[PDB]
Amino acid sequence: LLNMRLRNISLKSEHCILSSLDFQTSKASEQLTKKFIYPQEHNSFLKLNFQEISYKLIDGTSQIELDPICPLKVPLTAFSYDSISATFKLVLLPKSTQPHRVKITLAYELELHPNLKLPVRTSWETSLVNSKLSNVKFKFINSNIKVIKGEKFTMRLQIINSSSSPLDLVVYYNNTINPITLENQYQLHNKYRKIAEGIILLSNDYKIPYFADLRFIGIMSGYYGTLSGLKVLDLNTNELIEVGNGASVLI
Amino acid sequence: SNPVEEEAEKMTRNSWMMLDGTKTDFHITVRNKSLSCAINHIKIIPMNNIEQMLKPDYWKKMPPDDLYIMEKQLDWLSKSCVRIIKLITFDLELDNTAVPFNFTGFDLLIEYGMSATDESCIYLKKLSIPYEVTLRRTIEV
Repeated sequence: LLNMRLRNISLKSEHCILSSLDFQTSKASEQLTKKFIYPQEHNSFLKLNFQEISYKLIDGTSQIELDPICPLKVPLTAFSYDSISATFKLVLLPKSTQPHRVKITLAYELELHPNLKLPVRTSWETSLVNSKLSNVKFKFINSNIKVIKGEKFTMRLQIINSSSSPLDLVVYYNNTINPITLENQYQLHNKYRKIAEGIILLSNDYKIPYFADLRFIGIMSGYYGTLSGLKVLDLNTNELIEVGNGASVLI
Repeated sequence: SNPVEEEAEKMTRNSWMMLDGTKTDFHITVRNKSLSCAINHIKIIPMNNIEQMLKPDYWKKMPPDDLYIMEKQLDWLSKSCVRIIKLITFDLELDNTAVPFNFTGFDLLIEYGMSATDESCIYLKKLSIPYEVTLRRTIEV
């Protein structure tokens, strides 16, 4: 009851799990000792944090937070350090320790020493594109990695089949503006114009019969997230499924 | 009864060329609950088992039917190279899967690493790592 602490954990699925604890000043405790401090002629507190440490709770383990920290002391404030976890596959809720050491202060003496440790479980918990018919999974072998400079480049759509008639389908890009609150008309028009006119796909109806190369050229700039347009089409009626994947800044 | 104390102890497709791999995995709770590494292993190239299998099987050229290689090579239809580390995740573990000298009907390298920093304990909890690869052949004569 001097410094309220909370830990927030965010699940970055393309990397490690990120969890950050957060100290604060706990105002409902500050006016308490503010009353006696301004009784003794002091305006704000002088609590000194001298040893702050998060340890990985286990039989025994410890971690290290993902940037640098000094030995600090603040009056009415909040601080928050971040430490990276390891992104679990399924069903193992890890736990942490989070010890701390607040050192209070008085007139060059009477440093009433305090310490605190709140151990709890660090599990807040709130690119394969499947075919959705017969598990013909597609993945780009270098997705989201392309700094092109309006030059040619090549990608790799590694199709993974049932190995049962593995020669079936054809890619294409569809350079055509799709035909679609008036600025909601205009934002959709600018999105559909920059999609259907910015890159070209130099191997158009490539008719793949399990890698591909798919050379593009890319004649306008801007971050093309999710790279729409690049559809495939298969032996059945309409397997017009997307890739929905891969991105390229072009500057 | 007599006990004693409980001790405190991706399917790539490389096409007949060079390649690489990278392994940094946190299945390393074998000494003090995954603290750090004992010592490093900087990119150990695995192609020596299938080199010293694919050379002398076709350098047999003695009578090939009496089988002086008498044990079955069903476990040599993979590679299974090893890296038994000395006394968090995997610190350095890379392997250059060079298919440039390789057979045409193999699948994987079930690569088993003895994870322990356990000094002559005869205890080392070896966890195995597979590849389940495929080879797309580029050229024949």
